Amino acid sequence: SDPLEGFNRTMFNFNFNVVDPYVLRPVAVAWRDYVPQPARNGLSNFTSNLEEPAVMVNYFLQGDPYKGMVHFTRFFLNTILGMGGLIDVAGMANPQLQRVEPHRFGSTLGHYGVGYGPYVQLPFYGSFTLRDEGGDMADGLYPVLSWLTWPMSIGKWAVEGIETRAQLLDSDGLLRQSSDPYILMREAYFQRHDFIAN
Amino acid sequence: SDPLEGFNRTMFNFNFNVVDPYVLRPVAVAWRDYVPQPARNGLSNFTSNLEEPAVMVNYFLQGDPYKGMVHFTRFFLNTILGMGGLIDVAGMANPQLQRVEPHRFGSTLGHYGVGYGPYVQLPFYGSFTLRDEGGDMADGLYPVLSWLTWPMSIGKWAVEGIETRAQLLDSDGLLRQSSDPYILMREAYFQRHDFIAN
Amino acid sequence: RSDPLEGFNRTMFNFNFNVVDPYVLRPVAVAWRDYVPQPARNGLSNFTSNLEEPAVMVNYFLQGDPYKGMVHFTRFFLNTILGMGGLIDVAGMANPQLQRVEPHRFGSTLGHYGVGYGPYVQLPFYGSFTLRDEGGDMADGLYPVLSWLTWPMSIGKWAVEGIETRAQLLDSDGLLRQSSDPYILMREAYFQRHDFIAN
Amino acid sequence: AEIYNKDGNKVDLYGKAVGLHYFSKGNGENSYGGNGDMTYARLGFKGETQINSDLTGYGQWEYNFQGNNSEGADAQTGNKTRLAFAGLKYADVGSFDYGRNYGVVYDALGYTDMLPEFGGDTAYSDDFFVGRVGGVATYRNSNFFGLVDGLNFAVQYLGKNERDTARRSNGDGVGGSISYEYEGFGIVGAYGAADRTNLQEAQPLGNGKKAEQWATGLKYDANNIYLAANYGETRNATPITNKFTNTSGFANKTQDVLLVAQYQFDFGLRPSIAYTKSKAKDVEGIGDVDLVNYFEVGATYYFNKNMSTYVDYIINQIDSDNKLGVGSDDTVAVGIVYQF
Amino acid sequence: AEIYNKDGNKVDLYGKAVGLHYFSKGNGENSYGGNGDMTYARLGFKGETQINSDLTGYGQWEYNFQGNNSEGADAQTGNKTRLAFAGLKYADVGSFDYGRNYGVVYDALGYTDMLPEFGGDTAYSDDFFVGRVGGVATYRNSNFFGLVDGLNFAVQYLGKNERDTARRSNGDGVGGSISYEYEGFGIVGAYGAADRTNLQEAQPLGNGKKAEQWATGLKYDANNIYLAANYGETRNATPITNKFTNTSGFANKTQDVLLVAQYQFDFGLRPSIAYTKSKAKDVEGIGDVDLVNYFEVGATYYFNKNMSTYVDYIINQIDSDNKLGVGSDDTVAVGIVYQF
Amino acid sequence: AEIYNKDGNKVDLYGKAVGLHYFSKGNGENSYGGNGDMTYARLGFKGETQINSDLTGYGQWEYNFQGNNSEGADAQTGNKTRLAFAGLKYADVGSFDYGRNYGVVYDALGYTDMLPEFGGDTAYSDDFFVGRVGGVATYRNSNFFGLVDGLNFAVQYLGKNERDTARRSNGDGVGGSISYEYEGFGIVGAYGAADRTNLQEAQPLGNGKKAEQWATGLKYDANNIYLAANYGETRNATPITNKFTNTSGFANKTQDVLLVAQYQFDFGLRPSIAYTKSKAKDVEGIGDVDLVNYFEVGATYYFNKNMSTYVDYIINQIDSDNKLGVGSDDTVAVGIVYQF
Ligand SMILES: N[C@H]1[C@H](OC[C@H]2O[C@H](OP(=O)(O)O)[C@H](N)[C@H](O)[C@@H]2O)O[C@H](CO[C@]2(C(=O)O)C[C@@H](O[C@]3(C(=O)O)C[C@@H](O)[C@@H](O)[C@@H]([C@H](O)CO)O3)[C@@H](O)[C@@H]([C@H](O)CO)O2)[C@@H](OP(=O)(O)O)[C@@H]1O
Ligand SMILES: CCCCCCCCOCCOCCOCCOCCO
Ligand SMILES: CCCCCCCCOCCOCCOCCOCCO
Ligand SMILES: [Ca+2]
Ligand SMILES: [Ca+2]
Ligand SMILES: [Ca+2]
Repeated sequence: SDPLEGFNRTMFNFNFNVVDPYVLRPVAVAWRDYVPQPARNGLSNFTSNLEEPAVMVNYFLQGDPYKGMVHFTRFFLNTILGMGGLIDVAGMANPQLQRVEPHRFGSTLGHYGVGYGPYVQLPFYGSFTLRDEGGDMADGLYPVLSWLTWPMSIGKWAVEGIETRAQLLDSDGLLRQSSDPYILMREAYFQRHDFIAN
Repeated sequence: SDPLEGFNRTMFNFNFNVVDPYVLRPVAVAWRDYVPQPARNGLSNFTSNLEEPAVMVNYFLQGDPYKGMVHFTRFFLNTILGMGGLIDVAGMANPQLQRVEPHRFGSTLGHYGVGYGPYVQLPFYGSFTLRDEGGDMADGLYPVLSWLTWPMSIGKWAVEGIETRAQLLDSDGLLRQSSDPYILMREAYFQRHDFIAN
Repeated sequence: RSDPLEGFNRTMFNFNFNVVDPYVLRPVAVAWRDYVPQPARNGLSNFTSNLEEPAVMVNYFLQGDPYKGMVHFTRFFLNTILGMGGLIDVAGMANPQLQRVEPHRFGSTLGHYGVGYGPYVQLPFYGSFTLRDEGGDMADGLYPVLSWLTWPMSIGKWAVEGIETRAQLLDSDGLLRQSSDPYILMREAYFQRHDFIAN
Repeated sequence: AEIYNKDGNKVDLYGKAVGLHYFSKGNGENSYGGNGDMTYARLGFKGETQINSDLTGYGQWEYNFQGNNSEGADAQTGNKTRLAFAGLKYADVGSFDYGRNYGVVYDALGYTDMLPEFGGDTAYSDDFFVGRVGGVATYRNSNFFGLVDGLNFAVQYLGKNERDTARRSNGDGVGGSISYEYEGFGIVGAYGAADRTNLQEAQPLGNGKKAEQWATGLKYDANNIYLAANYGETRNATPITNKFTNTSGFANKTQDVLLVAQYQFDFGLRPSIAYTKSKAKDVEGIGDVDLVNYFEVGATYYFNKNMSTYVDYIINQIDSDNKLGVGSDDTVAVGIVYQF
Repeated sequence: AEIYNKDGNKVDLYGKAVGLHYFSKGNGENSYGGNGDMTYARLGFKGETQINSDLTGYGQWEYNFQGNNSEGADAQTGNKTRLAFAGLKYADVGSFDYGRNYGVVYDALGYTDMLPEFGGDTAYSDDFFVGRVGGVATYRNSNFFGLVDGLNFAVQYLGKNERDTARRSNGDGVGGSISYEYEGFGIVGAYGAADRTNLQEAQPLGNGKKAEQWATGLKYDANNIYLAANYGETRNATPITNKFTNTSGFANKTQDVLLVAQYQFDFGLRPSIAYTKSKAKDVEGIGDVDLVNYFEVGATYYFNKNMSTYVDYIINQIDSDNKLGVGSDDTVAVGIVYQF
Repeated sequence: AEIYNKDGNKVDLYGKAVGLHYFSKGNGENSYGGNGDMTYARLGFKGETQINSDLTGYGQWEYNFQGNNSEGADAQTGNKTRLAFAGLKYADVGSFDYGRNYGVVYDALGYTDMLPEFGGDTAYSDDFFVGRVGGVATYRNSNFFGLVDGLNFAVQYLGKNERDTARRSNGDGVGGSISYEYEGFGIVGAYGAADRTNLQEAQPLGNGKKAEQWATGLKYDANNIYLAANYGETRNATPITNKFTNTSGFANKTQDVLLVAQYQFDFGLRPSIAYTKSKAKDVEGIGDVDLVNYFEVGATYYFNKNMSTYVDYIINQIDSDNKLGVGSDDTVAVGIVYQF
């Protein structure tokens, strides 16, 4: 149940349109255009490294130290050997060490069963819930994520986003060819964010 | 010719029948019972080592430098490498170096033809002749055997004796089932001490 | 071609061929092959041929085949340093393309740019001589190695090199006595070798 | 790497090239382990010749080349020979080897010497019986002459090395150790005592005729787990140094604890945590005083039997005002290790 | 010589024994290279472990034993560890190795470092980025992540080594190189910059906070011919020494040229000719001054891949009155070299 | 141990680990050979390349690591390079090798250098032509160019080493040796002479322009028996030292005798006996004086080609008041040796 749903639709029309066709989509063109693959997955190598301690922290917080100690190794091997996180040495090493989606403090809240309260949808941010977006901000209370300055964090948010936007530049049809484009967006946020807390 | 047979028999009756069954034989059981095997042959390893230089001396004195240099190697390897005599390395090394009976100055005396004088038979000692028992004590006039104290020597003598007695815990029948245990006894000393004299 | 001092050269060839060869050279060239051992003999011929090598290198460069010249440089390098001052032919035990050959000295370079021998002459005790080569060769005593030998040293080099070729030829004697004209055969063999060297 | 095996003689030639680097606050003068590049390399041979059915002959030599030096005046800094001995193994009645070899009390301290870069703080080199040492005859015997499986004993004589520095000297000494290992658990106990040289007597710190050190240990090595404890006492043996008066010598008594816990993951990472505290007693002019005190959290990652990479983080507890001047700062190390 | 290859790990153990001898005028104090016996030997291992399709691990250690020393007091003179590093080579995303290794500006200077005995005068050991040096992390990547064949880049961080001599010390630095090779030609460019240590500041010669070296090179290596030119400038890095005042330190600026032309004949001989001029600028109390200046003609003869022999003749152009005292006389070297 | 043999190059990498220990009265200061741990290890290669039918190329390097040092201040005491040379063997006309190698008058002294640990007293290292020495070009030839079997000569040039100590320095010298071996017998003769350096001229002991050493030797090596004699004289070469005045230098003349007799038993033991007397004549301010004088009895027992163990006992005849202070007490050694 979505209590603030009327606001979220007005801002989704803002995000899906006016701000997507006139700004985002041109930038996502020049990204896949002028940026080479070594740069992109090397940048995704380097941005994922910085969540590893927060993933390690929260896997311990959830109670599977095996998962957490794998991500300590990810960070360990990548930052030391693989060029400050740029090269994924903890991945070429063992099959069991491959990169996965982040489990941050939002998942730890959910693994202990916390309602999201309301779902909301903010201009320029997109999908947001009190529990996850925000509960995710809790990992800036301890190393790596606490080391980032306000200029640093907004760049990480922007470059990771451009990459996700450029990879999906052509699956647009699954959303253009659905009777209901918004509600699969709202439910695809709850698709991803509910498996992560399991 | 056994001139003191009347004394020597009176003393063999002394040894064979009062000091063997009531002292030695129980000691040799508790020896073979409670003392482990590595201990026992390690002690016979250690006491024969102390005669080895005296054997090497006398093989030279008799004119066999090969035997002497065989016995030098015995003492050398055993004391230096093989743990002060406890271990028989000059034996695990070459078959030509395996342990043999001691050749002391008693053997040298007879090897040039001297004679035992009379045979005698001492309580607690057993067989004794001037030439070998005693003539052997000349080898306590030069190193190794000169380094033993009178208590060391009576213990070496007693540790060796208890060991030879414990090996024979079942050959007793071979001596109870003979008409003259004494003449088998007296004849066994001249048996060994004349092979030793070659 | 034309032999202008032929009367002199023949008079001296009769000198060399019939009194200084049979009464001096030929006995000594015997005692050489008799009493000198083979390692000694080809060791000395190793060592005297060694000293011409830098001048051969100088002159192959002067003629324009740096490949040959560097081959003779190596001969000198490997032999002098490694192989014991020239006594041992290591630059030859090493590569076939490095084996000893006839010397090209300053007589050869002169001819390689085409200057006549002038007249042929035949000196007593020297034998064949032309201004261009015997003598024109002496210009290589104006610069390294050969410039280092004294008057006693160099005539000894000429003498040991000579006795060896004579002792190597101790049985080809018939091939020169049994020709109607030994002189024109020896003289034409001088222009034979010295013309091959200028190729 | 076994590079030779012909006619009953095998020659193992081994080595490693360890890229090491320490990080400490400042220039690391007051730190646990120092600051900067600590790269080194090792090279050794292990020899082994089958003489016949009973006798086997062995010999070992192991050396330490440093790679944090320049090629200049200091080129040999810290280059040293760690081991060099030869010996004989008799069928069942043990093994005897004389040379530069480990002291007998290392038989106990090895339990707690498992850390990626640090630890093993009480096993000082050239310090009688606890670390490597010269002129040591060692007799060892495993499984008690074939009679008791799991039971090993060792006994060793230490001949006097009268060197130039008292740090590196000893008189004549003797010592032994025993261990029983039974299904993954392990007990061990060792003791040595040795005459002190005249020059060790004349040191400002430490006073006494004989040095002695003993140590004990529990361990549990099984099912990818490692637990290990050591306790030990030394009299006049642990070398110490007063950084304030610039005197040195030996602590007159020390009481030492080491705990290790490491777990080996199947994917390659072997984290470890440890505790170490070496307390000195009755130090001249000081009294009780801490020589060592830390928690370590660290990890070795294993790529395979030839390559590894680790981080060793020391949380130092020695105080800012340690009266002996012991450094008080943290140190963290990172290593990459090729070995063959 | 690959002396082990078992379980995806090959261990090359290599070495050489070079019988060397220099010839220079007099006692050779005024020489380019000195006078007398120069015999030395080398010994090293290169390691290599196949972890899987992508990761391979390596390790190398190389030492230099001198044989022109006595067996007495001076035995270790000039003995040194030349290399000690470990690393990881990733499929296409490059290679990363930490230890004692070559500086990145050698990526250019090697081009003209081809002479039999001399040359490479600007590749000083323990001099920031132009030669071997302790504590360097090096990342290199060939054929640009598989995308551009012939194009290689490398980038390197220099950990500060604060040693006892200003000659051998450096602050923290970073640096890189790029090279393109296309059908026998080779162009290259390398540049490094680094903080100087405090002690390098207190030296009579040389003054400034940051030291930097850069060098470039054209080369043509094809058809048995070798041409190589290097040009390079250094600020605060080239060590110098005024033999008159017995002061030393660092040149304030240098401009470096190196030329090599060599040819390989099919019968075995490889002649070479070279020109080198390293001119120093802005020297205290001196001004401009030549550090290096020569024509070199030399030649190596190759018996096979295991035995060789060379002669290297330096025609020295340094003046009889080089204001810094650089020796001016000629030197020639002769070597025989067995290597395995 | 031949650890490589591929493409006409075989690489023998060998070494040993010798657990040694000496025994002498007191602290062994006044003794023949010392007291305490003497453990050492060696490590070397011999290389050998088949160039073709005639040419063989070789190179050898051999080092001595000590194991009786601590891992501290004295770690490299006594580490040295014993040999390092390269050379060429031509078909039938001999061998030429330049480097650090044995002097030519060792060709004679080798006859009597067979003892288990001692002996070989007159073959001083770094002493012109007897024992090892730096910067020597050596030509050797066996069986006289293939023409006379058993007859070998060698001739050697000594390149000048002007070092920091007079003891370890030499001028230029030439020297040669000849030996005939025929059916177990061996006759040998060696002689070399060389300029003394200016620094050797200035020593309180020893005076003269040129140094010369010669030695001759009889031997009989056949039937598990070894007999050997050496006689030799030196002028201005045998190093001496007066421990009373703390001066040093060279003996003006020495007259040297060396006799060896040993037998090898089929069961492994090789007992030996020796006698040595090096008498110095005309020592400055002293006169005649014995430098060496003893009978030796010893034994090596051979377990196989890889393990061995010996005892070497010196009966020292040097007097209590040997004016140079040469020590007079007896010394005995015990060794266990693994070699590969
Ligand atoms: N690459 C030129 C080099 O420059 C670099 C650094 O500039 C920046 O440092 P900043 O001062 O702004 O903090 C920046 N950090 C960057 O990372 C670079 O590392 O400079 C020289 C010449 O610069 C001079 C000048 O105008 O001549 C001289 C400098 O001084 C000298 C000196 O003795 O005073 C001489 C040099 O031999 C050397 O010792 C330098 C040391 O590096 C001192 O740090 O000092 C200095 O006064 C600078 C000022 O800092 C300018 O802001 O100016 C230049 O050489 P060129 O031959 O003259 O062209 C380099 O090309
Ligand atoms: C028969 C076919 C090949 C022709 C033989 C050529 C021989 C060239 O090599 C022989 C060189 O050996 C000479 C040895 O001389 C002694 C050198 O050493 C002397 C020591 O100073
Ligand atoms: C290869 C095994 C050898 C190991 C033996 C080491 C033994 C060290 O102890 C030395 C024994 O000598 C001690 C002498 O005590 C001092 C005597 O000083 C005066 C000498 O007369
Ligand atoms: Ca005390
Ligand atoms: Ca400057
Ligand atoms: Ca004199």
